[PDB]
Amino acid sequence: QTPDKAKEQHPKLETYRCTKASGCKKQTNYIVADAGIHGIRQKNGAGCGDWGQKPNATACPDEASCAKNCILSGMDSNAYKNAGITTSGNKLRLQQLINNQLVSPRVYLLEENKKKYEMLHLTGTEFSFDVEMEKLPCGMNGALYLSEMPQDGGKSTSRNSKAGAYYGAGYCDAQCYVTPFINGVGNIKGQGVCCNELDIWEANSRATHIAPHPCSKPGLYGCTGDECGSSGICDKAGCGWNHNRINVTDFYGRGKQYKVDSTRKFTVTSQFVANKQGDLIELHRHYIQDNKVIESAVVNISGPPKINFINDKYCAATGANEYMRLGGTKQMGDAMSRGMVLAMSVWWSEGDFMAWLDQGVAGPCDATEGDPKNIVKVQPNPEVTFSNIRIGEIGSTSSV
Ligand SMILES: *[C@@H]1O[C@H](CO)[C@@H](O)[C@H](O)[C@H]1NC(C)=O
Ligand SMILES: *[C@@H]1O[C@H](CO)[C@@H](O)[C@H](O)[C@H]1NC(C)=O
Repeated sequence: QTPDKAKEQHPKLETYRCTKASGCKKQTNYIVADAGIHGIRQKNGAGCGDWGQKPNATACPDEASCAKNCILSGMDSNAYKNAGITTSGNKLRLQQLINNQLVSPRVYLLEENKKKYEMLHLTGTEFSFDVEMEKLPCGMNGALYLSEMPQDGGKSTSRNSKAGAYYGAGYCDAQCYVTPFINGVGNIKGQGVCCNELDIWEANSRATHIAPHPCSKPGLYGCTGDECGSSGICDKAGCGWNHNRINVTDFYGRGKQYKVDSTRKFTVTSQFVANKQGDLIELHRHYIQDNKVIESAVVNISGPPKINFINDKYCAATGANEYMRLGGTKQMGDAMSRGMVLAMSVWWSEGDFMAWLDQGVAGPCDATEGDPKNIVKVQPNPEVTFSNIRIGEIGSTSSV
């Protein structure tokens, strides 16, 4: 679509770049809401397409018509507030509902000029953030992750692509979903929209999950037919790490009986270790709460190697078969070396209630308390605050 003339007022977010030798340096970034959250409408008020579908055929017979008929609305700071997004200093507060309207925001980190996504090169580096998870009950997902979105939102692929990163265009992830727009142009062919994806943090106050999802195609690729499915170009399931799945059920959860208490703030430090040739070989994680380092626990089931980090051997042993077929940890590492976009979001799920994250082997939630209708009876205004985002050398983004 074509942006109107309203003024975009991106919330500011301060973030940090650190090195062992000179500490962490503060800088200015901006947050942009997904293109779809801005509101894409025809002149008469009708929409241009819903998630899961090709864009409205009357409005979008071809790419050029779609660009002219579908209008994206700029978002001023009140529009950002009303979409559940506010910031303050180094803190990003995302709210699931505003005046009982589901806003479920998803946002990306922009460079200081606001014209390009801030491209993070994570292989061989460290990534830390503080988080506040207390208002996320079962069924909620407060996510911090990376996708290999085009840095300019897809503007360079076509003369009809106008939004760019400035208005939040170009989203993709490893599920290869069909969205009405792809790279800022109408998805006339209905391709699924795929790209490598690194889920650093997928969580609620009851359970947390980590999962790299490699794709065999680099950058944003529109799939067709079987390319979009489970035997296609991207690993839908990923190679997961959730302490509850490896039988360490007192590691993370609500209260002082857990190693990491989700009702209070804590720091998440992730280190992407590379070998001598520069390939990614392992993903490590540790936590800081009350000034103590809390190391991840070693696998506590029979089968996988007795370690506390992700590697190819841990993935093969715990059944991540598409991950291994698509290249495993090296493949994810390549995407992460080309550079990826940081995405933050909050959501729930009517279809499965986030079962994979916090039910059965994955956590302590029963089978219905994660239903959107029951979540509000536990927490009327589910939300998450991410803050103090620090990117740098291994050993430099956090400390005790
Ligand atoms: C498709 O666009 C046409 C033209 O504006 C509009 O009349 C119709 O309401 C739209 N259909 C949907 C489902 O939005
Ligand atoms: C889970 O943990 C207990 C020890 O806490 C261990 O004895 C048990 O066998 C483990 N279960 C599996 C299936 O590994």
